[PDB]
Amino acid sequence: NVESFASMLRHSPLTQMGPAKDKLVIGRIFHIVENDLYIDFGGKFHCVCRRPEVDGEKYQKGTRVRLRLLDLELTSRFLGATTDTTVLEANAVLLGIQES
Amino acid sequence: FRDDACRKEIQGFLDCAARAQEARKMRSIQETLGESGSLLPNKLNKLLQRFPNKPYLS
Repeated sequence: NVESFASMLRHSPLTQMGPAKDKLVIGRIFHIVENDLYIDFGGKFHCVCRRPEVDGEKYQKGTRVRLRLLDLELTSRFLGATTDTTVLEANAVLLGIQES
Repeated sequence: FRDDACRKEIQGFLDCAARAQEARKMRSIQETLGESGSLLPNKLNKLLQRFPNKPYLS
């Protein structure tokens, strides 16, 4: 009675979430380079959001934030290409700190 | 062509030349070093060579 892979994919949060467009998710900051913040949110790629001016100090490694996802992977195909160009990152908007 | 009756006019042409000369020096150096608006080809071609267009299969 071992769970199959088709049951995991049906009941997984991502699958049920549906289109990421304008979805509120919770991220975790795992790497900071100057103001830019590298954030994981349970997806394949991270998002690189910039430190808010109002309360920059609170954004350290581990801080959990709120995001409004737009894309899970920024891709586009341009004139002459045979495959899509991916920047290996997601697009999202930072909406502050998850105030648990 | 007497420079004793047209003194005021000459200063306008003189002071202007001084200000114009400084702008030329400021503009040439600042534009390349300063980053405003669009990027320069030399820095923009380093970005297009990291994501080259592939009109072939591999």
